[PDB]
Formats: sequence, structure tokens, C-alpha cells
Amino acid sequence: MGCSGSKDTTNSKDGAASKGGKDGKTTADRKVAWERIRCAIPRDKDAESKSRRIELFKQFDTNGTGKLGFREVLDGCYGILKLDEFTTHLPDIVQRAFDKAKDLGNKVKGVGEEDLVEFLEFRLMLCYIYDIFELTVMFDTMDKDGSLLLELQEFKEALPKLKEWGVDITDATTVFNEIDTNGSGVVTFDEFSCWAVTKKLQVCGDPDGEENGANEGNLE
Repeated sequence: MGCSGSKDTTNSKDGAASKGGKDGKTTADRKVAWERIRCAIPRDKDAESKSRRIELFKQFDTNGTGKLGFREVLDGCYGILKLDEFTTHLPDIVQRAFDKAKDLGNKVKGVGEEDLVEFLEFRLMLCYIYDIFELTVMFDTMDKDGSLLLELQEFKEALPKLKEWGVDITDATTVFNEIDTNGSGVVTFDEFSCWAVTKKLQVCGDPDGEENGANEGNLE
């Protein structure tokens, strides 16, 4: 049934490998890029953050609307921020960030269900990315090399280390089962991290822009 494909390479019933064209990349390259990015992407709504926040916003909002969606946002970075260089295939990274952000936005407070992102939900979105990056770069090292899976091993080591990150999974084993959904025996970065980033977001989602963090001072 047809004959004109000649011959080519072959493989077995599995191929957890990739080919970028004799490129190559590891913590080294991932470290320098994430270093410039991390520096660009805010993480504490500081003076430099507030400004940038408005800058990048006016960017995607070059159409004049104030109500952006996902598709428009995706291409925005995918074409401007160009996060591909560092992370291989990140159209999904922003996808999950845009979705959750919007939803998680109302839940806490209440502004009505919609589908677009506002200056507020936008701030939460960026946070998702920034965090998701810290993890990947923080796991690849405490984990294996050409791998992206997690196991009870890095779990007990990351459980504590994670606590420092900013979140507090408290109960571990119980969570390992929750985040899990394939029923195999392990969890992938994007999954384990999702639980982290999100949490760190619901806890640090506190609208600062003011002065009311630590206590005022000593009493007696």
C-alpha cells in the first residue's frame, strides 16, 4: 500500500530521548538562562517589580483592552519573552499558570467567574512561572541527570528542603498519594511542583503593596 518512504532510523517500543540537532544542555546552560530570567521575573512585588509589572502588561496589552486571555498571552511570551530557550516546550507552562491564576483569583475573594485576566490575576500568573522555574532548577540537582521523575527518595529530601522554599506540606506521605493520579509509584516534576507553586501562591498571595507584615514592635 504505497512505496516511496525508502528507509530511515528505527527504535524499540520506547524512546525517552530527544534530538534538538546536536545541541545539548544541562544545569550549566539552565543555570545561566534561569539566572537572567529569574532576575527579570519578579517574585516579591517590590519597587522594581511593580514597575516591570506595568511594563510587561502594557506589552501584551498593546491592543488596548485590559482583559487578556490565554492564547493571546501564550504567544505574547512565546514570541516576546521567549521562554523556550531555557525551558524546552513551555507553551503548557503558561497555560497552567493562566488557567489556575484566573480561577484561584476569585475563589479566595470573589469577583465573579469569567475567563480573562486582570492586573491582579496577572500578578498571580507571573508568580506561577517564577516558582515553577525555581523548582525545576532546584530539583534537577537534588534529583537525577537526564530525568524528570520524583520518588520517595527526593521526596523525603525535598520535603524538608521544600519547607524552606516557603510552603509547608506538613503531612508528606499523604500528599504524595494526593498529587499522584496515575497510580504508578512516582510523580513527575510538573506534578510535584504544581502542588508546591500553587500552595506558595495561596499563602504568599497576601496583597502587600503596604506596610503590615511583621509585628509593630516589642511591648514590655
